[PDB]
Amino acid sequence: SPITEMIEYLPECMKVLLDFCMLHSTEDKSCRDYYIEYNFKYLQCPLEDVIYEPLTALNAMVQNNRIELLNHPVCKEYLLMKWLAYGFRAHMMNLGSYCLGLIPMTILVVNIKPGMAFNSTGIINILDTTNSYLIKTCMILVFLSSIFGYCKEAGQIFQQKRNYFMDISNVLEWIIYTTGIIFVLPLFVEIPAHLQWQCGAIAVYFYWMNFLLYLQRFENCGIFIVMLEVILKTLLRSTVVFIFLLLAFGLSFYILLNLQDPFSSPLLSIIQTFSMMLGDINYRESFLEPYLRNELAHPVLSFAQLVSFTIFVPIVLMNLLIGLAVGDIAEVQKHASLKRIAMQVELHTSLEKKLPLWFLRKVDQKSTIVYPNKPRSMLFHIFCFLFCSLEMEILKQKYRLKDLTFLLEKQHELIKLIIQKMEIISETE
Amino acid sequence: NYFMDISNVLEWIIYTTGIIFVLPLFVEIPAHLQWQCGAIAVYFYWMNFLLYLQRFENCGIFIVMLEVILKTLLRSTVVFIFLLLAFGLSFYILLNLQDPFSSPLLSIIQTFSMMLGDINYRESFLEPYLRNELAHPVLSFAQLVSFTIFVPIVLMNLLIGLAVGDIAEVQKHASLKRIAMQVELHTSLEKKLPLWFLRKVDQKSTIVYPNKPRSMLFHIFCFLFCSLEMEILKQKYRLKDLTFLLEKQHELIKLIIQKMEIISETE
Ligand SMILES: CCCCCCCC/C=C\CCCCCCCC(=O)O[C@H](COC(=O)CCCCCCCCCCCCCCC)COP(=O)([O-])OCC[N+](C)(C)C
Ligand SMILES: CCCCCCCC/C=C\CCCCCCCC(=O)O[C@H](COC(=O)CCCCCCCCCCCCCCC)COP(=O)([O-])OCC[N+](C)(C)C
Repeated sequence: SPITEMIEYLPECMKVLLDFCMLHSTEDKSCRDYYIEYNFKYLQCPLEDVIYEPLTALNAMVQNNRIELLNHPVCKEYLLMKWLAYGFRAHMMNLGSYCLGLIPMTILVVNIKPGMAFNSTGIINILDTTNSYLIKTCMILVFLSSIFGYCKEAGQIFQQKRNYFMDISNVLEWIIYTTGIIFVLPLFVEIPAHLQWQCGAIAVYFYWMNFLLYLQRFENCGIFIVMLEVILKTLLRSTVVFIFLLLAFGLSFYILLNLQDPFSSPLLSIIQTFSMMLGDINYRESFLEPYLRNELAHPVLSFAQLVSFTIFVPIVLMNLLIGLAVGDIAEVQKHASLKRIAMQVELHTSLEKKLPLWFLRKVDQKSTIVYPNKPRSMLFHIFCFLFCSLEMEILKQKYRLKDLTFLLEKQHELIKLIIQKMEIISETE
Repeated sequence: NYFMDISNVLEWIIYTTGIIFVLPLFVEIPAHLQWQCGAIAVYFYWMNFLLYLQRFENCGIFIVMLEVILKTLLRSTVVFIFLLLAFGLSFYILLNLQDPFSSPLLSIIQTFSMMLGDINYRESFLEPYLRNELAHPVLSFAQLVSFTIFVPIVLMNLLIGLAVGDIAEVQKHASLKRIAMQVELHTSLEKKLPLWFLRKVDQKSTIVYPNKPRSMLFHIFCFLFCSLEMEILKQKYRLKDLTFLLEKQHELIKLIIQKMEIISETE
């Protein structure tokens, strides 16, 4: 299609073409009745036996890195119309389906004291029925949300066909739903309180850790999560150097400092050196005051181990992590403004494939009218409250020089023809 | 139009709170409310004086960098809230018998204090474990190692990288920003002056003596005070002139062949 070819090859002509789809009313910004009109006849499907994915021109602009065309106001109003059509509704539905399981477990935690067992009748201590209705409704909501998650994931097992294995969000959801089921089960089957609160800890922790993955779809929140992913994978890659260096210092401090309680076991010494990584060395408690009481076996080697540990782990390794973090964040923020709109257009073109086609005909609109002086009204007010080039130059240079040398070659051939056909009298010999 | 401005809000807080701090010369007020207002009044006076420091040249760029990093932290605060709420509710569950985690809100504030690296490993994790006072000890040490990996190492270095990027972005254009703020200050202050004063104080030419230092007031003021794109563009202009002249020359040579006389070279 010619629009995709203009996006791929000559984007400035596509900008000129998009400039025609901006109809100004009277060129007076002070007028309350002033408006502008956006037409979307070039952004639509090329048909309007092969099939096309939705948002053809937008995917072509994203895949060709034409970020100056994504920031064009026709494209911005096209994404805004596409959002207010169905995307906000589907996104709030998807978020509420998880938040319906998120909220009552947090209420159930912050009301009931940990350690105690509780049925649907109340808190077993002797028992009370003060807020038993709220506890019962919260356990019913968490149980129904968990079995709905089981049904959805059991559908996605047969839908994915052994392709969901290399995904951490599915693993987190299995942990959340199983652990919340075991936390809720004392309304049916009696379970001791130790296992119940052991599961309540893990369930609340992984609920609020998994909600960050639902935060990826926003524009003002996704880039922090992307940077978090990059730095966490880099730490994952450095963990073996972490393990061997920390194991060196842990076994060494297990040997030299044996009589002290923080280094009694080798595993406790490993965890103590991991706590000492950040700089909480405890110099006076572990090294100085045992030395002044003659309680250090091998004191000279102990202070040498202290100065070697303080040089290696909290200074060198931590600044290595800081430098890796600065490099990775600079790498991500080099391409952030394209990444935001790319995630938005990927969200819209992934959600639009599953919608029914009559709904897609009914909600679609080919042109919009914006009044700049009149603010949008209630729901839109609440939404506004909650919301708050040298390579191509040398390439053109090279094209013009190639045209120049072609014309000069033709001219040289014509001059040789002149010498071949010229008449020479009184200049011979 | 003054609604979307934080300096006006700070000034409302300062003047109301200072009025309530001063009022016991007129109307008797208990000392609790009086010193409660004195705290807030002194704090916001000295926080607001930084905004008055923006108009200097040697001081404004630090305030601009402070604005940029503080707005970036404002943008990251929701990830802060959810991550810290995860760890706060978790340590409220597993560490219940200890005084720093008695309430859920106290556990939230304790994890916020543990953000920087003041973990208190020996007081909260080790010595209760050696006295058999930890319910769920294995899960507690797993929560400890997970917290120490996530919050003080990963999130703080994320803040450091964002800070380095923002400060590099600001100091890329600092020398223009200083003189731009100065000329904006002068062109904003000059609009409100009376025009006869602007005629009287203006001067069309100055004389500077480099060898003689300026005198007293000026001495106290001196004591208190202490390109490849255009090249290729010109390249492109010269090449366009070159190809225009060569086009004219080619047309002249075709005219030569059109008007040339050929004898004894035909056929
Ligand atoms: C002595 C000891 C020394 C040891 C040193 C060890 C040092 C090693 C340190 C760290 C390595 C371990 C990191 C594990 C996860 C990293 C990969 C990952 O999730 O990235 C990506 C998302 O991730 C993100 O970008 C968001 C981040 C939020 C996820 C947090 C949950 C983790 C809780 C665990 C805590 C367990 C503790 C439990 C205890 C009770 C997922 O990968 P992807 O497929 O690219 O993206 C798909 C994303 N969608 C499409 C699915 C949405
Ligand atoms: C568990 C908890 C977890 C929570 C995590 C939370 C993390 C979130 C962290 C931070 C977000 C909160 C930041 C609030 C202000 C940021 C915007 C701002 O002022 O920037 C700009 C100026 O600002 C500057 O550049 C100078 C900076 C000085 C101002 C300090 C006063 C703040 C005192 C509050 C303390 C309250 C405490 C009181 C208690 C007693 C103003 O914006 P502007 O209009 O662009 O510029 C106009 C400037 N002129 C023209 C007017 C001059």
